Amino acid sequence: SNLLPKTFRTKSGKEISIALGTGTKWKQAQTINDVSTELVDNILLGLKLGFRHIDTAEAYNTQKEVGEALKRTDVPREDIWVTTKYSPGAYSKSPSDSIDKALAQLGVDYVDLFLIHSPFFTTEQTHGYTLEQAWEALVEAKKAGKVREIGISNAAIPHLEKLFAASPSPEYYPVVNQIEFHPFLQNQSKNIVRFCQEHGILVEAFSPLAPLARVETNALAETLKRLAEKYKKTEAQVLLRYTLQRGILPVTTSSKESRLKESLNLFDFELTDEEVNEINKIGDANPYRAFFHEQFKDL
Repeated sequence: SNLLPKTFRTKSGKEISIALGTGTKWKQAQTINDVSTELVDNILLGLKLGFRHIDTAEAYNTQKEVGEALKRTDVPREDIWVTTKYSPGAYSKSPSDSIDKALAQLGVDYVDLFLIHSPFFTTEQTHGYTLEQAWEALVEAKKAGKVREIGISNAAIPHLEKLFAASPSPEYYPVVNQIEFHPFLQNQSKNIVRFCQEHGILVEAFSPLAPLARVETNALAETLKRLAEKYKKTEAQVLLRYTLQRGILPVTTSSKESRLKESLNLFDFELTDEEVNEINKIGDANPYRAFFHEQFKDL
């Protein structure tokens, strides 16, 4: 579409949009639900405001909260895109056990998108699964209609290569790669964005507001302030819009009603080519990574 170089639709046929991520919820005991009211209310509110895409993960400890919101919302299941992720390091005995647990905690009979959370694991961590073998398990889940689309997070080119090779046919190729993306890290690994877009893999951005979360500021802060003031938006809105213009679907983790509304209201303005390039330039000139440093050092 004109939204994204690779797009998707909910079961009701509605094109996917910006994701409300749950964030991570630290908990002391891993075995129990420990359901956060604050989080359930935030997801319910996001849905009320017009979010139609929720992003969670086994590792975030927030699937049960998403499940509660899906039960209580008036928004039909089929109008909502639910993304979750297999944590390999692993609380589940297998990818298939992770998927069943996801269905259970989410209170759903299918998830829209199921991602391997990271390629950086051993078969000890997964209880006997290489990346390729875990992919084969995702392929099975898709065949059974437990999962609509399958993909990965934090994959570099050679990881994606392994997935293609593990796929019985092109129908089962990875179709999403959710990566750390923002101006200070426009390529989490070598040429990853252009590669994905060339190979029909939607890039999603996690932590797209990293520049704002950072304690340190550089010329980017002033650039974002100016653009926010120009367009009558916030710096966060400018970054989310920048991300969409790069052809990347952002996952944002907002918690206040005002911030939720702002995260949705991105389609009444655009950054000029000059401004996008301004952000690109200052960003590349000030590299900064927040995740998986040792894993990406050579990638």
